[PDB]
Amino acid sequence: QLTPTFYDNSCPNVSNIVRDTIVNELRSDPRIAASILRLHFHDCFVNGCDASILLDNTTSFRTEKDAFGNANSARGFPVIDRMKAAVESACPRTVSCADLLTIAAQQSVTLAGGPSWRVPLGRRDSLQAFLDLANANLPAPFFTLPQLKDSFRNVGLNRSSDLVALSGGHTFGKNQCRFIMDRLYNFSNTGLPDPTLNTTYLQTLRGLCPLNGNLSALVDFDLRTPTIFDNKYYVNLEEQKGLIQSDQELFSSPNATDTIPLVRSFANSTQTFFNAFVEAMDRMGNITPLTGTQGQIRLNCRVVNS
Ligand code: HEM
Ligand SMILES: [Ca+2]
Ligand SMILES: [Ca+2]
Repeated sequence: QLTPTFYDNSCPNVSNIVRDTIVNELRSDPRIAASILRLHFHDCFVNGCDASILLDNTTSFRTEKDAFGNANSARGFPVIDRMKAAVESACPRTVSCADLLTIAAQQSVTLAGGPSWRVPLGRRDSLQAFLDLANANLPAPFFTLPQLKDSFRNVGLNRSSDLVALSGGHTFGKNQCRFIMDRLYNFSNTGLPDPTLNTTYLQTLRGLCPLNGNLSALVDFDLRTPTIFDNKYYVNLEEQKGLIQSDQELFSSPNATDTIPLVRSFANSTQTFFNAFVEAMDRMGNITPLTGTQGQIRLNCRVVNS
């Protein structure tokens, strides 16, 4: 069983070391908090939160970093290396990369203005990476609501609250133009923009992502508060201003009878959202963890111990 007090004796300063690292990095890279939270999400959705995503290539298995959902998208790996080295210095061979990334995600959310809580700990590190599983399990921005629900249920999150609350991770961070081009110019081969995208916002996004323009150009997920972790993400959805298809579908999909009330509840109360986010975050962090003597306490998050 995972427990928040796992390192209270062996490494009481772990959370503070992680926090210090992120604070330092945020000065030169204001996007790092968002990037780190996403790394935890992509770790947990592939064989559970086992730091499998942090492993680099080997001749026996491919890295998840080359998965369609990670390649030229996932970032912040050097920052994780930095905090790992710092923690290893303070507490040698004690904190797993899986737990380190979980704490990093929570601290990132808190630093960006989100809720503060102690995450369950005790996870251990994988002995391999899963590229095929990552390609199959990570959801995509073009997924319909039923597909999004399927993707979450596939890894163990059955609740619509899990989906709606965790999607709130898009209250900050960046998104490449490539992922919304269809919504802006030719959605579902209709030759027209996605009708669920506010027409005023449509104009703005078209200006940032012109047809035949730089597809790697970055756009803010939350037009209200781009770098602050708050419930503004849901207020946007209510106004048809969700950035990607998967965001807006939570409010506009024909299958959103169960998600619409959740979107409204989170937009109406920061407390309601934050409570649900913590609840969902801990549920995601509890996905098929390796515990006890299973797996290892990786010394270098990029490679399995030898
Ligand atoms: C529900 C399905 C989801 C889909 C389809 C999805 C899709 C995406 C896409 C397309 C990007 C842009 C990547 C890029 O342009 O490089 C992204 C970024 C991001 N996502 Fe999600 N996401 C989902 C759920 C989540 C969840 C559950 C979290 C975390 C709790 C999360 C946190 C983030 C953050 C913070 C970023 C910004 C990262 C950065 O700026 O470096 N996402 N997501
Ligand atoms: Ca994983
Ligand atoms: Ca925000």
